[PDB]
This record gives sequence, C-alpha cells and structure tokens, in this order.
Amino acid sequence: VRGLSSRISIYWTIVKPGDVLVINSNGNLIAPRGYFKMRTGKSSIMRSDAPIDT
Amino acid sequence: GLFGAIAGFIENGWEGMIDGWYGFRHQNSEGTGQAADLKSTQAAIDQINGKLNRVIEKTNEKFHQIEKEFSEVEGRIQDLEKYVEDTKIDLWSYNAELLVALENQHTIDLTDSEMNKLFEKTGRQLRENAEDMGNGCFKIYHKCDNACIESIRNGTYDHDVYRDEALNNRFQ
Amino acid sequence: QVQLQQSGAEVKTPGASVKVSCKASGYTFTSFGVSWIRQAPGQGLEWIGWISAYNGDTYYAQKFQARVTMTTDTSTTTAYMEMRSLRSDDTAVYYCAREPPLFYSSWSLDNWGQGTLVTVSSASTKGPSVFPLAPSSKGGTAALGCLVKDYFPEPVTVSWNSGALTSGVHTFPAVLQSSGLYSLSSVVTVPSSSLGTQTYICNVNHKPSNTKVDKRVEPKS
Repeated sequence: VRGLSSRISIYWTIVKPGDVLVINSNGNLIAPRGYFKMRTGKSSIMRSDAPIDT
Repeated sequence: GLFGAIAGFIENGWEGMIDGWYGFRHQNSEGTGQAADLKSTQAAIDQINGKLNRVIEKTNEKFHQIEKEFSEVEGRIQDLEKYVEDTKIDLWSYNAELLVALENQHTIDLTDSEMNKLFEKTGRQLRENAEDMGNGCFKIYHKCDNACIESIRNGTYDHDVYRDEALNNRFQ
Repeated sequence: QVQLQQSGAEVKTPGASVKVSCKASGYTFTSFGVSWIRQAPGQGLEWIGWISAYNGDTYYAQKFQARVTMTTDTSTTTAYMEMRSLRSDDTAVYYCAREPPLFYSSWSLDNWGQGTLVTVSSASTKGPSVFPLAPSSKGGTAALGCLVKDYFPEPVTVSWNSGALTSGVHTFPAVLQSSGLYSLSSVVTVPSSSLGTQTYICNVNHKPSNTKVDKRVEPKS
C-alpha cells in the first residue's frame, strides 16, 4: 500500500496524575513527541456527507 | 363519544361558526341567529393546549450514543449493539403509538363532554319554561326576544319572570 | 383558500339593469351567507344587503329594497346581485363578502371578493387623445409628461419607455370631467442633461376602446 510493504502498529497509553510514563526499546520504536490533553464532555464523532451550512 | 352529544343527539356541526367551538342558534319573533359561546370554547381549547404542551415538552433525549451502524461483520459485541438499539426503537415506537391513541380517544371524549355540559347547563337555566326536544334544541314556551336569548347565553336569565306564561303555554 | 371570484367590470346606461356574480370556493357554500356592499369612487362603504345560502333568508337595506334582488345558486356555489333602474350615482365598486348563515349572528364579513366596477354613464365608449407636456428649463432637474384626455370608460394604462423608466414617475388618478369623459396626466422627473440625448416615449393603453398609443416629448424651442 502506498508503495511500501512495511507498516506501523499504533498504540495508545493513558497516564493518570501522579503516575509516570516509562519507555524502553532496543529498536523499532516510533516515539511520541508529547501528549494530547484529555477532556471529559459532550463531544463526539459522526459519519456524514451532508454539506455544512451557516 | 362517551357522552353521545357530538356525533350524538346533536345532528351535525356548524361549519359557519368560525368564531367558536360551541354556540347557540336561535329562532324567535325577530328572526334567527348564530352566536359562539366563549367560556366553553376556551375550556376545551385550554385543556387541549395543556395536553399538547404536556406532550411536546422536554421530550428530547440527550446522552452519549453508541455506534448504530457497522461496515464489517464482527460477532458478539456488534450483534449485541444492534439488539440493544432495535429493542430501544421498538419500545419507543410502541410508547408513541399508545400515547397518540390514548390521547386522541381522550380529546374526543373531553370535547364531547364540553358540548354536553354546556347543554345541561342551558337546560338547568331554562328550568320549567322549556322542554328538551332531543336534538339539542330547547322549545321555549314563552315569547323570547333577542335581549332575553342573550340573557340565557350570558347566564343572567331569570326563569321566574316567564314561568307563568310558559307553564300556561305548556300545559293547555 | 376561501376565494370569492367576482365577474367582470360592467358599463351601463341609466335606466338599465346589472347582474353581478360571485363564485365561492374553498368552503361549504351552504354553510354561510353572502352580503353585498358597494363603494363609490373615493367614498366609504355602504351595505346593500344580505342573503343566506343556507335557509334562503333575505335582508335588504331600506334604500335598495325596491331596486335590488339577491340570489344564490347552490349547484354553481354562486351568489348574484341584481340592480334595476340604474342611475349614475349607482356608479361604484361592488363587493361580495362572506357572512354567517343566519342574520343575527355574531361575526361579520370575514372574506371579501375582489370587487367589480359598475359604471353608469350615458357616454358611449371613446379612446383617449394623448398630448405632450413639454419640458423647458429657465444644468439641473426637469419635468415632463403626457396628458391623456377625453376617454371612457376607465381604466387606462400608462408607462414610460415601454417600462424601462420607473423611478421618478407619477401617474395621477383619473378625474371625471363635466363632459362625462375622464382625463389624467402622467409625469416624470428626469435630469435636464439627459433631455438632449435620451428619448422619452409614453405608452398609453386603453383596453375597452381597443386603443394603444405612443407619444413622445421634445422642447421644440
């Protein structure tokens, strides 16, 4: 696919306050540059082709 | 209806009464007329509005939703998701159908009721000076001019005044 | 949509008769009455009478008791108003309006027909003569127009440059001259400068006389 037979497996990890992230690898690591802030709330996702209007 | 007034002993409706739900038609020495009755029309309207608002109020469902559509076959978990949603939809469809039915039967019965109440009220006012013809019309056994008719429509009609004339006319 | 559709404009000479029609649609015709009301040009409303499409009852204003008869036809759902022995003061617009099925009822004239103009005149049909009103300025804003004189009966159409000219235009209501013929003027306000370049044509259309005329306006020094 896209000219390559080699791929990437993606994984996520949640770190709670007062806990540490630890990373250990001898090779084959695509590392994080940082994190995404997690929020709690009413947000969601929807699959639609409907145009958006004002 | 339950009271058998509307589509009951009342033959039909008056399409030419555009100013109310219920009313009086009269015939007397002066001519014939048609007037709405505000009090009962508003009774019925107020009830039906209250009902309507009770039905359309705060009925919106707001909480986070699972995935209701699926591209690839999976197995257990998805079979379960679908099952939950189908069950939900069926229960809600039933609730809706039933609601509409009960509500509507009631609306009809209640309007019937209002008609009948207005009728019994009128009769009780007329006391012994009139007879119930059976079609929702009263025969008034004394001369009643427009002022007097109005006095019946507005509730101030005093039967003792015409009692003698009327009784005399009924019983001989 | 509860529509009352009234017949065409009439033109009658004194002594004659007229019968006006009203075709009702959008409601049950025999559930109501119909009431006839006339309005003379630039005047108020005068009630002619009432009739029940329901029980056939009838109430006429004392004034029209003699000369008028109201009828209804249930199969066509149509009301008619007939006036006999016309005088010239009977000239007016006649309206037909929906009313309760019984006379002493509690509401009134809720739906109105478009009305039909009956003109009573001894004047025979004639087309308008059209003369220019020519502009002259004492470099400013100037006025010009058309005098449409001596026609009959009403109405008359007037436009400028076949419709291309609108803003600044005024067409006055017709006035009725002693002769029995109407007259009116149409007027436009335009820049004096465009006076010498652009052409101005007034198009007058009198339908009843089968007349269409076009005139133009120039100063003539």
